[PDB]
Amino acid sequence: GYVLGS
Amino acid sequence: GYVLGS
Amino acid sequence: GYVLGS
Amino acid sequence: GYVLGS
Amino acid sequence: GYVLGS
Amino acid sequence: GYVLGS
Amino acid sequence: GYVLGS
Amino acid sequence: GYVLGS
Amino acid sequence: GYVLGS
Amino acid sequence: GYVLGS
Amino acid sequence: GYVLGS
Amino acid sequence: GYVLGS
Repeated sequence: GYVLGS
Repeated sequence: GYVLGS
Repeated sequence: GYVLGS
Repeated sequence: GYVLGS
Repeated sequence: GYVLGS
Repeated sequence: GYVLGS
Repeated sequence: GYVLGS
Repeated sequence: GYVLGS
Repeated sequence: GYVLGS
Repeated sequence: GYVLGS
Repeated sequence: GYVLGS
Repeated sequence: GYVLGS
């Protein structure tokens, strides 16, 4: 998985 | 906006 | 909060 | 792997 | 806080 | 923004 | 390896 | 896993 | 604090 | 920002 | 090796 | 593992 805050 | 990927 | 399983 | 965020 | 499983 | 990768 | 952040 | 604060 | 498993 | 890698 | 930071 | 403070 991944996450980009903005 | 934020981006979530799984 | 958030959760990505994979 | 899984990802948890709070 | 956060957690990355791998 | 921050970036998380697993 | 896993990653924990607080 | 990895983390970029900004 | 933080922890890197590997 | 800081960078963590495992 | 593992890395702990406080 | 590695850590870059900034």
